[PDB]
Amino acid sequence: EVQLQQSGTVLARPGTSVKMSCKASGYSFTNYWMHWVKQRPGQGLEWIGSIYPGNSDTNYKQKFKGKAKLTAVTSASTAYMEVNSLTNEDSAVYYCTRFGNYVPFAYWGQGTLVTVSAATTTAPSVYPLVPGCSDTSGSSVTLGCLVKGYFPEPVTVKWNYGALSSGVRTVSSVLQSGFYSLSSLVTVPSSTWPSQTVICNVAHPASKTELIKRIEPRIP
Amino acid sequence: DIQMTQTTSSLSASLGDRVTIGCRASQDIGSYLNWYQQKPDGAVRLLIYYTSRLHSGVPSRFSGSGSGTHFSLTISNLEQEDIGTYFCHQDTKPPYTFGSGTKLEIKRADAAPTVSIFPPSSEQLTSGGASVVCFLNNFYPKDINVKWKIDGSERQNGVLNSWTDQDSKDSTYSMSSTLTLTKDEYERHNSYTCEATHKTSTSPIVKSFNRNEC
Ligand SMILES: CO[C@H]1O[C@H](CO[C@H]2O[C@H](CO[C@H]3O[C@H](CO)[C@@H](O)[C@@H]3O[C@@H]3O[C@H](CO)[C@@H](O)[C@@H]3O)[C@@H](O)[C@@H]2O)[C@@H](O)[C@@H]1O
Repeated sequence: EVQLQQSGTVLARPGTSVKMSCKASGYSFTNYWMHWVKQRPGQGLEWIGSIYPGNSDTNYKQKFKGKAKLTAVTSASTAYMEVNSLTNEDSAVYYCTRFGNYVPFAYWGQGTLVTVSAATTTAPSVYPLVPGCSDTSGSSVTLGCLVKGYFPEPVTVKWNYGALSSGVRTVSSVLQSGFYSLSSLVTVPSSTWPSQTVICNVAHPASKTELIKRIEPRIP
Repeated sequence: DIQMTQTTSSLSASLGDRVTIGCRASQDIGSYLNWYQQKPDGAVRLLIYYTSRLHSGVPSRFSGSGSGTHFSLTISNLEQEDIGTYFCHQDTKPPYTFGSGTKLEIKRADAAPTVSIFPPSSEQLTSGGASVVCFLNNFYPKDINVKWKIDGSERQNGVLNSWTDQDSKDSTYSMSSTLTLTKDEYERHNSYTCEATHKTSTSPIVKSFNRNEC
């Protein structure tokens, strides 16, 4: 019923501004306060402010006055937040969330990731993870894809366009020397691979890239 | 403002056990204290509001208590689905404030890792790079050490370690250790070895390959 749909990830240079959106559906947009909450890694949750779309009344944590600006457009059933003078401290996941009635934050957006950086977008390089020339037995093979050298976050990995989900292990991204890397592995019955296309699907929203990597046995 | 302090940043507990997650307020907030659960995909869900009232689809296993300054979320009997990070939230009036969260892990029976090693692909090599991957699969506890040996010599530099989130179904972890080299550096050596030390065994599980192919 109630859904809060937030805009996609954004990369912004320090000193500039970002404006993110939160489209509300399944209830009367103008009759509930919309709140915004900031989540910085290992820094908990911080309340920014709220808006009542019916009359455009706003409140703010003192800190965010003149830093974050809340607006709403009724015809669009959409809440907006514009954050200016961006610093590293502004890199976070931002959530929109609905308050009331007789409950607090009952409904949450999925979050919008903001990366403040002077660095440009870099698509990942993907390399297959293939066992060494026949040296292990034997019923379950582990395959994978190494995802290297991308910026900013996030990357998502899936297998056989999402049809393969059992036995999939995707480790957390790591940051090194300005770039991110991760690896995803899948453990599948020996009769499946190399018999059937085991493909990893690598998506990098910031660069708008959708990559495939076929997992094929090594050259004899 | 009102500072919300959570008792601990992380908690580990066995299935079936009673689990409490605590929160303290810097001033009396009466009953205006809420509990949200956040899953690894970032999804946030209200569990308890107004100190003690359960919200949508929340199991009867959950309850809340509060004195006005000290609060707790209690799980009567821990279940698999309860993995996540739990945050408290006071909403007496603006400005609202939150605790910094408690990450809840399931304590599982000890399980040894299954180890796999991956030589670089021809695709990477032709581009001038060489990554070697050691994969440790389906183990508990999370704590695990991976040692790389190149031509028998320990290598620490250029190694990057990372874990999965705890498995939502069976509570195990997996992790990869990636050793990054140039192709030229890679081709200057023969033996590539990772040794995984885990509390399940006093002896490490060792996986090796030779660049000259066995
Ligand atoms: C049972 O305890 C839970 O119920 C509390 C929420 O109950 C209120 O929800 C209804 C809506 O209230 C919002 O609208 C009111 C009029 O504008 C404002 O008082 C409430 O808005 C919040 O206050 C700030 C404005 O002062 C605004 O930023 C916030 O959205 C109201 O009928 C019920 O009283 C919940 O806190 C307890 O968990």
